[PDB]
Amino acid sequence: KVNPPQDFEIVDPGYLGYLYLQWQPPLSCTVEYELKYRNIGSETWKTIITKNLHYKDGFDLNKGIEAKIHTLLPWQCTNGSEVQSSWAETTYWISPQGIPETKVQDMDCVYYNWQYLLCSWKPGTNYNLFYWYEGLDHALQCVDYIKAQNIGCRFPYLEASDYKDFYICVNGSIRSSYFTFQLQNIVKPLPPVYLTFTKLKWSIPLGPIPARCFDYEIEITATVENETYFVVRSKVNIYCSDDGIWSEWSDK
Amino acid sequence: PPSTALRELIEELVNITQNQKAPLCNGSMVWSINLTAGMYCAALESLINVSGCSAIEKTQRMLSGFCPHKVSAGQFSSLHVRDTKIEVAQFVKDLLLHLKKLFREGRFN
Ligand SMILES: *[C@@H]1O[C@H](CO)[C@@H](O)[C@H](O)[C@H]1NC(C)=O
Ligand SMILES: [Ca+2]
Repeated sequence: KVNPPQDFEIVDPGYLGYLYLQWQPPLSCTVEYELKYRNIGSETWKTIITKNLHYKDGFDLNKGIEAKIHTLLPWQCTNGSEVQSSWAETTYWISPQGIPETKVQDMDCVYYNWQYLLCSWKPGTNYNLFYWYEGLDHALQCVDYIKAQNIGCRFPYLEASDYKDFYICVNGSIRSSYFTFQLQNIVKPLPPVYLTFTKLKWSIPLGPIPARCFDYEIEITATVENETYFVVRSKVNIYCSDDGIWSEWSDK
Repeated sequence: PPSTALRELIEELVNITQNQKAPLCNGSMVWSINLTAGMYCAALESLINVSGCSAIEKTQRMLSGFCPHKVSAGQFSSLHVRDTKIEVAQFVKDLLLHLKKLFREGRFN
């Protein structure tokens, strides 16, 4: 037999959804820990086995988190069968303040031309937006808001921000809203430019976006990944992102 | 072209990641890799251990050509970070994602 890990705890560094789970070795080769966890409301458990005394991941802070772990002994240790300990359990869940529906609504974001992030929402006193992603020492607040009270945010330059979880919390003073997504998936590019006839051509809009990352749509409707074969529209393709917004159409 | 290798590997990972009705590779666990330089090999050194899963046959074949050297199960040169295993279906989502990143960054090997 073996005992479960000690001090099983979920820690919030305050990164707006990025959480640590921690534990100390149990009492009494190499030792393993099987950690399961999930957001309460999910029917499936995220699973992992580690020799470390901690694990980290992004969670829905709108919801509660529950986790279970159990020491795991390899049969080399035993020199017999595989011994395992009982589940240790912990939970963590943001003390909800204010009455929900005091939580802001219609939250919408776009990463215009993979360059400038905009976030917008309707209310239900004033609102604040914070964000974070790995790299950042701590969660930052928006500077250039969009007033009308704050109902928007226009982000600074987000260096090294794509292809990793992006966290947002909308405080108030009441119920905070939490949002997570990855920038590459939320890009509305600029319409293609310099359309010419010669099979007809056109070229890449002005942006940081490479050409390989583009899918073109053409309503003269049709879809293509080359730039040849009138009006054309664009969108980031699935070699660069998972989802995407179509650019506006070009001129005839 | 030069990106063709990457292009088609990504397609594959996208396939077995939308086309996994039941848990991918019977929910088998594999060593997680540090997703950075010399990781094509780390990725193969990891998955190579999943024997009996055909759903990942292609993927592994494709990987072998990205990796200068041949890789055998139980062999860990490139895989230095070997202190955590994750389910295969997460491994490929994580891998898949990192690939898309390299593609966007125009990095093809
Ligand atoms: C709201 O959340 C931000 C980001 O987590 C935090 O820094 C701040 O302490 C909170 N502010 C209020 C007014 O609750
Ligand atoms: Ca995650």
